[PDB]
Amino acid sequence: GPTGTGESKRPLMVKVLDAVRGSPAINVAVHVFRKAADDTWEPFASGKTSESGELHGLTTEEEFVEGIYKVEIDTKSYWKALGISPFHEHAEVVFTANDSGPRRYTIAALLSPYSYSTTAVVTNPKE
Amino acid sequence: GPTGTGESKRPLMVKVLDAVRGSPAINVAVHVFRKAADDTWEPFASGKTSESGELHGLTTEEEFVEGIYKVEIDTKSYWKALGISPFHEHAEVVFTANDSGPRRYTIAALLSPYSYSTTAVVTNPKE
Amino acid sequence: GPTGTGESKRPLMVKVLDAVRGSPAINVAVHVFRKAADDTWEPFASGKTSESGELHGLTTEEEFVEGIYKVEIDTKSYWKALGISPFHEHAEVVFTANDSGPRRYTIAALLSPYSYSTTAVVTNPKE
Amino acid sequence: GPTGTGESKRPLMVKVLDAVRGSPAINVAVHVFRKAADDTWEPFASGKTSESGELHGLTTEEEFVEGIYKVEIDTKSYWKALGISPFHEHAEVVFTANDSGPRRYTIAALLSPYSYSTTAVVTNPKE
Repeated sequence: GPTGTGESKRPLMVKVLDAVRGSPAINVAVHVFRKAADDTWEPFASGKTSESGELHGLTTEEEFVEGIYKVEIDTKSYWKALGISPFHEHAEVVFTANDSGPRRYTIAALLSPYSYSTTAVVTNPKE
Repeated sequence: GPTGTGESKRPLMVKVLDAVRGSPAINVAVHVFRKAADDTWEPFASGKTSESGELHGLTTEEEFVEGIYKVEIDTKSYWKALGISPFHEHAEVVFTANDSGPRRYTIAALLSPYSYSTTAVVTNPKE
Repeated sequence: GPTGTGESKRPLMVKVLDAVRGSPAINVAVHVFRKAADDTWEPFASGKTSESGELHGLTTEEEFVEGIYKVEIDTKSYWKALGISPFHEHAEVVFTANDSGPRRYTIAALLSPYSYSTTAVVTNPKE
Repeated sequence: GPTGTGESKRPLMVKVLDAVRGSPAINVAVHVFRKAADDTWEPFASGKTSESGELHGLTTEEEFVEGIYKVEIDTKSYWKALGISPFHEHAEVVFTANDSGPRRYTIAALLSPYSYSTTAVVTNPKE
């Protein structure tokens, strides 16, 4: 599908939710990293959540090879805008990708000033 | 052993945390019922959490027999008393207790106005 | 839209997820109740989760009046099929509806043998 | 007061629960780092949880100065050792500690192979 970047099949979607207001968390920054050979974190994709609190088309399946990826969520800047003070600096989700072939990754995240949970729903797409 | 009622070997404790403030949820009313033989819920025990967000002494080893129980946590009153309007009326935890001998049950509850999780920790008595 | 039942605008959707396998919880029973005048629970809508773990079209906006609704999730039968033993009998979500006009209700639920969280994302639909 | 290192007034405790078995997660390795002045993570403290799923004595009041800290919890090794293959490599909790005087921090973590939540409980010292 899309070359280099884009979403050739949409292999990764990040969905953020606000548990204090019961609404989707809009305009949250999401930075995604891939571990490099030197073993440090190399910038991979990034964006802000839409009106539905989702972020997709961060990457493409040709570009999304097996490796170790890190999803960072600027949760702190998010609360600061609502006048609340958070405890965390941000949230990270570190996972190895496509241990045995690609599939979709939906990284979910539920946020509160002092807590956040994160879940992954890995699904084998079809036609 | 502790007769009548009380907290014999502490077979049942409830613990509530506030995810918005990062503290124990205090003064949360908790009502516990046991499933009667006529499929109705009979009031079993009740209480309010301490400064620590804990509640022990709801029942006793002798009294805590096999059955189906429901811990109802009054999360609404709690949030309302803070100036927030939660989504849920309350949070229930229904389970079969002691089907294979007396166990000790720690019902943990983490609260957000629009979301809540409950985890159960079951342990074997030893002294 | 649809008369009586159906989904005139799709005011309530239940989404269930499996946190042990990282997959949507398929074929889970969901029974929804409305408190009646006598104050007991009157059967309102029901169904089983689709392949995506979602359930919608349970009700219609003309039928979904303000009231107290209860979403019961047969989580126990769900684990029993996977060979695991759960702690809970089921999960309930009790909430008052449309305090000030309708909007969509997505009741979410994340399940584990011994824990489950539930969140509501209430959104004002548009055109 | 407790010099060198230890657990002065217990300014930092980590607690891990297993959502699959309903017990405390035991033998979970935990590494704690402090953000160095050169933006790097310096190893601050480390440990493994007890039968109770707890870890105290990681640091001390004197040593636990203002700064940015990251509690890394090795959730992978834990699940792998059970015959499961988790989704995350580990779980991190990054936060600014003691920006307004010494507080006591209870980092709580609830684990599922495909999901995890972390709640923070901050309290004021009193004796």
